[PDB]
Amino acid sequence: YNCDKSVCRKCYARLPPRATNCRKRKCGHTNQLRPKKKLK
Amino acid sequence: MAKRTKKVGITGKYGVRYGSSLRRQVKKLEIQQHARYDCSFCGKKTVKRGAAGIWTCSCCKKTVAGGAYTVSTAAAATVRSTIRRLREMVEA
Amino acid sequence: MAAQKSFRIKQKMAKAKKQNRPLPQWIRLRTNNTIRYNAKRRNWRRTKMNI
Amino acid sequence: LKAGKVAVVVRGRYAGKKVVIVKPHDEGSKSHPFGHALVAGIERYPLKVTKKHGAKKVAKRTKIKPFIKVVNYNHLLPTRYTLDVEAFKSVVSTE
Amino acid sequence: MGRVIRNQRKGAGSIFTSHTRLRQGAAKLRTLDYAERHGYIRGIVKQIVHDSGRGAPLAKVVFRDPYKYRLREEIFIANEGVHTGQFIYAGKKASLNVGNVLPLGSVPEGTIVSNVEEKPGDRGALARASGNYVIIIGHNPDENKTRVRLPSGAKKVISSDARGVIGVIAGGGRVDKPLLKAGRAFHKYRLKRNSWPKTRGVAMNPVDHPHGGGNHQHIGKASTISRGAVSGQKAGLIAARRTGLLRGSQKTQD
Amino acid sequence: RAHAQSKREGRHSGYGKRKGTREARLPSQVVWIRRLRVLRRLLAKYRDAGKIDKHLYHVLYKE
RNA sequence: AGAACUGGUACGGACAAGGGGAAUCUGACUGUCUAAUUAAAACAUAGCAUUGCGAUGGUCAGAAGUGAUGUUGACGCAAU
RNA sequence: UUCAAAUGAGAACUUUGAAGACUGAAGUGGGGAAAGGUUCCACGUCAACAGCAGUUGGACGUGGGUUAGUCGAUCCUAAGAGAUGGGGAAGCUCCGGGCCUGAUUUUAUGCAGGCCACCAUCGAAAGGGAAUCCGGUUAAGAUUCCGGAACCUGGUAUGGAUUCUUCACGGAACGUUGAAUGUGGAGACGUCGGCGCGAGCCCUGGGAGGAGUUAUCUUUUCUUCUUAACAGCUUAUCACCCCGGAAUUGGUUUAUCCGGAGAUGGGUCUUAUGGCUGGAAGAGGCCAGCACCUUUGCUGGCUCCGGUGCGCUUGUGACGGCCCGUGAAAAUCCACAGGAAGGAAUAGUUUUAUGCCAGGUCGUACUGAUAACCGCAGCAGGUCUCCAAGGUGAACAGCCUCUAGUUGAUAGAAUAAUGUAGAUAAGGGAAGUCGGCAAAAUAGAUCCGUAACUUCGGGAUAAGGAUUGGC
RNA sequence: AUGGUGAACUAUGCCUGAAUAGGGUGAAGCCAGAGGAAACUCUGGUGGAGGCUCGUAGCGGUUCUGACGUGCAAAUCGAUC
Repeated sequence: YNCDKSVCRKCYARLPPRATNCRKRKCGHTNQLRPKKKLK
Repeated sequence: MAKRTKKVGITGKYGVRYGSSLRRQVKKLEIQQHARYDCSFCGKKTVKRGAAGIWTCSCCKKTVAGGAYTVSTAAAATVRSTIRRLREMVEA
Repeated sequence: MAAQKSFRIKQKMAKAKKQNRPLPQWIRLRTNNTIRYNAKRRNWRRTKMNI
Repeated sequence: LKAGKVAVVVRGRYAGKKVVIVKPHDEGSKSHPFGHALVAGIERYPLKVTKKHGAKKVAKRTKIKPFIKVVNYNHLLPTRYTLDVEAFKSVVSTE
Repeated sequence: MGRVIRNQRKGAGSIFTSHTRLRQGAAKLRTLDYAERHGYIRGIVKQIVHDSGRGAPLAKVVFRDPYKYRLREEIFIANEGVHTGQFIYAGKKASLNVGNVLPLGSVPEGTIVSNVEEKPGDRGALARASGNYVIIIGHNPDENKTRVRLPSGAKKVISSDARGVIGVIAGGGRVDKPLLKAGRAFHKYRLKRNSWPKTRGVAMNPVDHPHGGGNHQHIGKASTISRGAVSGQKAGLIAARRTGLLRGSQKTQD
Repeated sequence: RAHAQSKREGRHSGYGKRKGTREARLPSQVVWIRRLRVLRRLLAKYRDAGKIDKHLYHVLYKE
């Protein structure tokens, strides 16, 4: 089941679930994170 | 009723086939399991089937044994009366 | 992590890469005998580092 | 002069639930994974076996536990008193 | 000769066993400290939870009685009409209420019992499955014997010291409705000590079964078999006697 | 933006146009989801303003 | 949803997007198959039966252990 | 691809620009798991390689690069590899006391006493789990390093407290010592349908900031308008509330329902967030004109204003419906108790707080594929994850746009039959072929309509017909 | 014939994880009105059931008996299903 790392919906860079927010470069609280649907 | 003619209950699941006799049994036990039953304790029409042979009361939360399909049967009721008849005589 | 992380394994695969290197000019020069084609040579696409 | 934090809850579970806040250590006693913070309930006759939280969450029931013990005691005092009356009648009766 | 035949494959091997670890357990009947003149075994059912191991319900009972050794708990067998908040007493001077466990000697004649010991302390051998039941026909004060009628209808003579639980086991009338689907039957098979789906022997090749071979499907030979026969030789109707369907009877009886 | 500003403003909602299907537009499940919420909210406002009676509200609620 | 005036050969305008009806045979159905010439009517199927089996069960693995049966059970398990 | 141009001894394929397409759940984006095993980065060679040149490259050669208390392994336990009596088998092989202390003494020496059940390790780099983000920098690393800021884990220090015959508060719920001893939650766990919280998104306008652009015009229309864990405030949802208080055919949902084992009112409570605020944060780096060889440096945008479309998408939190089928288990955080014993200007805890040392393990490059994986190959093959929120469509399709990615290892000139993909064919309409095989054909959706038969569920989108724009 | 050695393929199993765009259809049984002494009924409705249908990720492999057949490939490719 759950927590992986969270994958940016804009940049597509994987940042933590424990981080609220995303960045690859100035994404900076774009919040644009989906956690991984925990595998297959 | 429903937009139904006779009485499916469950039957729609089957689709068409299965036959009158076979589908009737499978209708009777399950539709009677679904039927609102009074709990002995509260008296509200609570009882639902938790699992096969598990019955639970929504209001009281007392859970009880019974038939798989129905909360109770005739058979179980017969057993309880005879033990009680034996028990009564012994006690006096 | 990754890959393949095991510390012991990693070293063997690393160790092997250096071992598969070209000769030093000198051994051809002080010389034994040998049109010195190393041989051990291991290869980009081809062969396999060893199973 | 502040806000904050115990549990009560819910009713999956096991009966509950009422318990009381000794305070908050590192957070309140506030549903999660790992329980950090604190429950009691003040101790002797609701008899609460409890739940802390930080951890999402179960007590056995506060009125019902004093009633189970008080009614148990109440059952006992009468069963014992009946056994005591029963014992009086049987010893006393013939010879 | 053959390839190994299915029966021989049961044998042992992982494909044959049940997934024993998904089973909650046994639920054998405990072994009295002593007495039990009412409530030195006192249980309350707090829950009813399904056993995948017999497709019938168990009752979780606890049991609180003392010492060091004390023994207590667990999942004893549920009967019909047994419920959460109802009391269980297990032993000799227990009341004759459904769900209470006692030796057959203490039980009144003509009361349905389930879960009866073959031998004392073996914890409950008999009648057993969902909605099955023993009837204790006879006692008297018998020091010597208690005569019990099994669910098969055989009369067994068992010792009066054998415990049993009063009532029939819950979930009866489970056989009554048919599964109706392969899919329903499947999930049920995963629970038990079984390989299925099962292909017919006649459907098979001669190498796979004695019943196999032939253009058209047929048992080449008869079925009714010689009891001496090896595992591989014995398929079909084992040591039958008569076949079809439509007569007989009787309790036979030695 | 221009297509949307042209859809204030009826259109592109023709017989030819509508696809996906009658009930993929609006199955009436979604319409019922909006409407059923309206009905119980308006009933609440009716009660609190004190219109109509508690007995009439029951018949009407049910309706 | 409804109306208008009017154009185009055409208003699903492109691409995408079911051709329909009847007779008969088989197999009730969903499912399963020859990895690499057979996807079928074959197999499974759930329904219906006989037979063995009272427990250290019979039945199957196995020298013994011990396993498998079953921590279950004649409303169940096995074999067909 | 073409066309200038860069360079080179040499240029169709190296590179620069322009102009053009194509890729779109990825016939060519982003980030990884396995595996590879240095392919990475730099430079310099071109014998050999790349099915062709080749200045090029992933050839070759020569150096260099991977930095972890806070990512993950380690730890745990799972389906069982199974150490492990005893017993077969010569044998290989194969099944089935340990823990806690008290005299001393604070160094731990040392004499002496007391408890208890079914026992090891390993097993998932994707189960479960203690803690970290923000941006800055490298030729090549980065949530590791650094600048700022934070936090944890393990095993102690101490003023400031408090609380001191082991606590006030609030009718209540609740709120802000400690051995012998039992018992437990969290972790913790199915599938269907399923409302609500809410965020980021799509989007629009009023609007701040900076782009594209007129044979001819009106506005157009555009990039945008950034902010962390997590300090501490919150109007605090649902659910419980057998709270008090009230005393009923009324209350109430999407639906089921709930109640007089007291419904609604209505004084409270508990209590969620990747949540709203508030602060972290006058923390911090880029475009635009301007200066400078560069280093540097400048203000404003970062202290915008409100909302819609149920887009139930995820994180969370109701529930109803559900199975002859019942949805794992542990380490560890913490708690209820149930109490010997110890509370005098002495002495005793529980901490905020800030210190106080440490953190000692191994991995981190890169590819992750029509060129680094597997298949003898730079193989049209196979092989797991996330990104289901890019814009118009949602009936599939197609085209896009600031993500981003590319132009496959052959070209040139022409264009015959033959052939391989492919379209359209007079008018006729299965005559062809085993066979209407194919292909055409029908097509969305609304309205109206709908036969035999039938286990009344179906047959059924029967059939048949009509309608549909642009506005 | 004897001794080992392969479940990275594959068969089936178990444990542990995850995936299934969108839509149509339309069972439980429940609300309104109206029939009804009741049993029940009709008609509107609502809610959604299914080894459910049309179809996406994914999985399968019918057909051209097409291409290929010293292949791209020691069973590949399209279009169809």
